[PDB]
Amino acid sequence: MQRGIVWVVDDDSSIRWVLERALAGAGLTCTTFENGNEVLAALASKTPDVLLSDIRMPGMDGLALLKQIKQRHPMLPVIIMTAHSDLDAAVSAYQQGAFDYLPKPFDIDEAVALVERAISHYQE
Repeated sequence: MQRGIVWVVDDDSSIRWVLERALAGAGLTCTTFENGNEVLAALASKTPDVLLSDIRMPGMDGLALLKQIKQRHPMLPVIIMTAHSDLDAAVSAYQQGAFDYLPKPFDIDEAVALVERAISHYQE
C-alpha cells in the first residue's frame, strides 16, 4: 500500500478544508499548498500518490507547475483544473506523468472524482 497520499496545490485554507476532509473520508492523506511551487519543494522529501494543481497563474498560467514537477519528480501524476492557453505544457505533463486536465467542470465533485479515479487506475 500504499497508504494513499493525495497532495493538492491551491489557495490552501478554503481549498484545503474542502478537499482534505472529503478526501480524508476516502481514507487518504490530503495536504494542500500555496500554488504549485510549494509542492515542488515539499516533494524534494516526499512523493504523493496523486497531485492536484489549480492552474491560475503562477508562472506559466498553471502548466508551469507541471514542468517543475517533471524536473524533480519522475512521473508524479498531476491533475489540473483548467488548461487555458498553453496546453502545450499540458501535453508534456502527461509524458512526465500527469493525470489529465479539466475542461469546464471542476469543483470538489468533479475534482475529487478525477482524483480518486487517478489513484485507483494506478493501483494495483
